[PDB]
Amino acid sequence: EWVPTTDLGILVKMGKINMEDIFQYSLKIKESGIVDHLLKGQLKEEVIKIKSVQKQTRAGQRTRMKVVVVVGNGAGYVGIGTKTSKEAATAIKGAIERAKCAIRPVRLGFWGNNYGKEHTVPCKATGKSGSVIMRVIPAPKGSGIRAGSVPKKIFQLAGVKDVFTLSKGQTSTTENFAKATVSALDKSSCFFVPEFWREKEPELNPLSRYSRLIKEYREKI
Amino acid sequence: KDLAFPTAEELRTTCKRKRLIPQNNSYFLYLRCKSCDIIILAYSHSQTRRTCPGCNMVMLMPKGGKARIEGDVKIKKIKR
Amino acid sequence: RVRNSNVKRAAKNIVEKYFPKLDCDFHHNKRVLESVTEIQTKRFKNQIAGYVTHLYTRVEKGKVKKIFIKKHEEERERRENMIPSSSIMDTEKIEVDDITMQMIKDYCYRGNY
Amino acid sequence: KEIEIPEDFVKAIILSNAHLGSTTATTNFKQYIYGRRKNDLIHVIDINEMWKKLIIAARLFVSIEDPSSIIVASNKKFGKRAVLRFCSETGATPLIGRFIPGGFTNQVINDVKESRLVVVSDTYADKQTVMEASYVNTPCIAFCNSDNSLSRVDVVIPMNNRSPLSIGCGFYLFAKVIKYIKGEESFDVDVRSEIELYFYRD
Amino acid sequence: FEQRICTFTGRPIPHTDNASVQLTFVELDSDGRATDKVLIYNVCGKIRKDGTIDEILTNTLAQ
Amino acid sequence: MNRLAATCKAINNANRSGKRQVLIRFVTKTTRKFLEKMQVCGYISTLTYIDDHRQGKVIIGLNGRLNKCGAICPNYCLTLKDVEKFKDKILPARQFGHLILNTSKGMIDHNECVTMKSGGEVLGFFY
Amino acid sequence: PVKRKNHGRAKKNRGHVKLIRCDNCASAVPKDKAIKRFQIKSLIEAAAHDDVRTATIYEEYEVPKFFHKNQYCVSCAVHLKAVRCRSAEGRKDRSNP
RNA sequence: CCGGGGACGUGUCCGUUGAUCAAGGACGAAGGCCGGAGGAUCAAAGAUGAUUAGAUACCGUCGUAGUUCCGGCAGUAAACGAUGCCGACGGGGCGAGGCCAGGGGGCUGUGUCCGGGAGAAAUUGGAGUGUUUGGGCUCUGGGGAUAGUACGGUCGCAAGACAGA
Ligand SMILES: [Mg+2]
Ligand SMILES: [Mg+2]
Ligand SMILES: [Mg+2]
Ligand SMILES: [Mg+2]
Ligand SMILES: [Mg+2]
Ligand SMILES: [Mg+2]
Ligand SMILES: [Zn+2]
Ligand SMILES: [Zn+2]
Repeated sequence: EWVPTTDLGILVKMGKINMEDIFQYSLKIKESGIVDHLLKGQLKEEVIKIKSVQKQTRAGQRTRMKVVVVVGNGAGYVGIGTKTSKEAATAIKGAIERAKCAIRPVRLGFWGNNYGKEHTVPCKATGKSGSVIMRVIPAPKGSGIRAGSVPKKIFQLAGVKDVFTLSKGQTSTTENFAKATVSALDKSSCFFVPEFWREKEPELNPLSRYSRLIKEYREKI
Repeated sequence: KDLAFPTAEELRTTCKRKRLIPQNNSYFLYLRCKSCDIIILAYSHSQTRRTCPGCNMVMLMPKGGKARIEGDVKIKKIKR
Repeated sequence: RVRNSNVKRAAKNIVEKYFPKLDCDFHHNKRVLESVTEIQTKRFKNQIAGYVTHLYTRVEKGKVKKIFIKKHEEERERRENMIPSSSIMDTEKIEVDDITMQMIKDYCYRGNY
Repeated sequence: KEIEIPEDFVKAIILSNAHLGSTTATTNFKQYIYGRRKNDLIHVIDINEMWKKLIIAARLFVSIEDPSSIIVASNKKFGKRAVLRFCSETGATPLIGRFIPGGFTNQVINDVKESRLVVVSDTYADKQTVMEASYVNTPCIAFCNSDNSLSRVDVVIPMNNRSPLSIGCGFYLFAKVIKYIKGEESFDVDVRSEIELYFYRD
Repeated sequence: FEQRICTFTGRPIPHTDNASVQLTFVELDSDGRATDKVLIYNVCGKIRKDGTIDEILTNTLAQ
Repeated sequence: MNRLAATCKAINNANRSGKRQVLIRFVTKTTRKFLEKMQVCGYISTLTYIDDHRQGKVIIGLNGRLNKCGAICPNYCLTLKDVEKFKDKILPARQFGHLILNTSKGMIDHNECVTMKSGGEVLGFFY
Repeated sequence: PVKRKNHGRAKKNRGHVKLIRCDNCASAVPKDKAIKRFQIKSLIEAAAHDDVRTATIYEEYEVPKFFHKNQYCVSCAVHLKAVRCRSAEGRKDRSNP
């Protein structure tokens, strides 16, 4: 069992907030056990790259393994995190909880028309990490994920099914090539389209809406 | 702050060409010599000496911008 | 010699928890320390009880900004309650400089340069 | 309508030298300036603009359900009792001295509560808190001087913080409007005895 | 999926922005007391760090 | 410079800066109908020309729903079957966006030239 | 990379600054790049000032100052320690103490 | 003395006369070359005295070309901001420019500091407004080395230069 020290996980353990309305009001997920509680069924961890970094000290090269991992549900949510540690299995479970803290929603869209369920990225966007430019392009249905091996693993966990991609720069740098491809999905999802031109009246955010309700849960313990 | 309606405070600060409508800082005027009954007329940013013809004194001398007026002269702007 | 954090953080806790039972003389200050703690080796008692006296000398002057003692804020709040010579009564026909009065021309009183 | 300043309250801020603003003003501050003293080269702050930013700050303060969630901070020792007399009165959590960085982000430390608002005495003196608040989606009211920076500050209260009485007057008046917003106490406060607790006397 | 439109810019608030702040303001009575209803305000990240969030919120709440 | 491309860049600078009005120091005949076409799709709210007997002045109110406006120089001769390929380059998605052609029916949108059976010269875009 | 924003010298909006000779090395350094230390000290050193009071003809004699502009090239200025070893962020200091 | 120059100021004139450039032309530090004049200092070359394992160098001394001027050639530099020109737009602060205004002002130069944006990063008011990629125009680059070398060409008294595998 996990004890939700964070205030948002208090409302998550109480089931006050769904997954989709965390990112509605832009509340930072401090603790990783929030989203594994919400996505207890579907959450797949997939290791992108294990590589070993070194610093030369006085005696010998201090070598440590640096892993970069991607987590995601079946469709809609994806995150990436990286941790470097002395032994790789310590680094992976540290990277996974960092990825779970950094899950972002990916809005999917329709390529041409609104029939069926959504399958592709909604707009054309570009994620740019250091010197790696990944550009996602909406693809018609059945086209599949047209990408390299590392973005396709992110694209599978993000739940897109048809995408055309373009890359520039040093895509062998796979931490940058993974950080760019989620940044495109980050940017294509919050592209401001005429479907969302409709102004909604703003709503009170749930952590200050349930601001009375959280303090008794600490007073219970 | 509205760009289509610039306040009268900001218009005199900004450049004459950079206003919403290009507005002159110059004008014309009348110079009144005391020994002399006529009123010689001249430009504000004048580039020529102006002297009252009879009872000959020098009214304004040209300068870098506005012409500086010499001696005892009453000036009146001319706008209408 | 220089004490370490195993001694200093210890001796900080002794003077903080048990201040009134202490005194400036070291041998009495050690005699409380066997009575009130459990420290195994007799040299390391003298390491701690020595620095307790080096603390209790400067906490008698009240110099340390960290530790906090129940007697030392109730004496402080007597010092805090100054018999107030607030200048709101001491200033009569307030001299405000030439441009400072002009900003208060809507609702004004006590006009002086 | 607009709430009018008491002659009692405006009596305080002139001898607080809160309108004695600073020698320099930024273009973000010029709307808070009626004029500047041509003698001392000191910008004199608008009191009417100062008072209405106080009531917006009071409006923003009470809007949270619990005032104890609000973590008010002051780096300097001038406002040590100005925040101590504040939090006994308003029922908020005080932060005095050096704000330990990571105080809102690092979850290994649980000294205070997760903030839903912070208000600081000075963005120059508490640049660490106003940055750390922006990492956790937390609003920031600030008392801000004429020379001071105002980035990552939601509500600027244009007032001086370089006098010992000045933040003592400002934290007093911000406590005065708060219970006036709740209707807990009107302006019938008799400042003869109250504001001196906020004052820094030593 | 829905994203918060910032009130002052009119732009959507960017994806997972920490500087983005929820702003709550109670409506004010005629005598100056608090009321139960609340103005709810959405603020983009970059307009805070520019420092331009102050002067816009002055004129919006002056209305 | 090019007065259309200078107009589109100066709009984008004010748009990215969250400004609500942009004063542009010049109007032409082609950027008048470009901003009026930008208005009817709701991308810009308040449009006011100013006749100062020189180049011109237009003050564009920024609606907040303009991602980017641009100008395509040189104005490529495009047939009917090419503008469907050209809109795929320029616009982000098929569901929205406006590619503007200077065809014989008028300065019109890429959706309309499909309807009006027109080609013409590509001027710019917005979305 | 570019180590200094001014490239070591104070030359801006010039093409050419005339060279001067180093006071220690006789190197040809431009007047802008050259380290210049204007020293104004007394002619008689301060140890001997009591001995000149006993020896002056004049009541209230003021010992004259010595005026010299030491102009050093870069190589000898660090060797004569006219310029102090500073950090990379310490390089951007410009004020004298 | 003759000549030039930009900025500012202006109800002065003309009215699109413009921007950028193959070709072409002019200028172009130092060193160099030619003819003439001159020659104090310094000083390639050269000569020495030392240093050194050696020392054709660094150090000392001397010394010619040269450094200087006039007429010409040459046409190169880390000729650098290692950043083409023109144009639109874009944050604050501080400075010691010039002109104007007299209302912490405007134009135009010029540095600087902090941010924004950009960038592989150093950094950067352009190296920003770039995959949401299109302002015009000119030039250049396409892994290293061969090599800025050879051949052919043009220019030069020559040195060599341009160009260029
Ligand atoms: Mg040069
Ligand atoms: Mg020469
Ligand atoms: Mg020569
Ligand atoms: Mg000769
Ligand atoms: Mg010699
Ligand atoms: Mg040849
Ligand atoms: Zn006369
Ligand atoms: Zn030297």
